[PDB]
Amino acid sequence: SSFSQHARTSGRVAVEEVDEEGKFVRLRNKSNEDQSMGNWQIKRQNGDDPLLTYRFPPKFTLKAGQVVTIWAAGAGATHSPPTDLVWKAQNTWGCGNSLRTALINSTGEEVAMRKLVRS
DNA sequence: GTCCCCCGCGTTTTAACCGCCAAGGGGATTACTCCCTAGTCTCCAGGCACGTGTCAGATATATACATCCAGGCCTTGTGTCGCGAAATTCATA
Repeated sequence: SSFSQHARTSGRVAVEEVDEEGKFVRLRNKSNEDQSMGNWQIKRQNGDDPLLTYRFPPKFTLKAGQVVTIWAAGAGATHSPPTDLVWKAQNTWGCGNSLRTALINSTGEEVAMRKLVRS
């Protein structure tokens, strides 16, 4: 796939899938309990590109075993909570050989991260 | 990676203990008595040895009841394409 994926998780939510073209960001709650992700921050790093910061609404909770996918403006997807959300303020999550998607909670702590590395 | 929670250290508490006091409870000892049972015999019947009958579970089968599985059925997201609504560009009165 030419993009190595590094998965690390210390909480309940893991970064399930990252789009190489930056169309969407997919996270998974692999525990057996619902995770409240109110005002959690998603920071996307594309190599040396400036950070794109996405902020969730003040009250948001992902049910256990459910999938929420954050789509970009250029993707053309339709938001449908609690499973589908679209970030119209950003045309695309970006591209590059070093794509890093870090999930930041409301306390500014990194609990999940997945990095796409291409030789 | 997360986090929290003993660890080490400094400050307050406070009783551990060595010492001194006394009582006395009873443990140990001794003299006294008393009686319980091993020992002896006598006698006898109760549990072992043996044998035998016969049914509880081994053996076997057939059956009603709990489980995996899917097909049918209803509600919902997809696709479509002719035409309204907007602009456009120019012929011409």
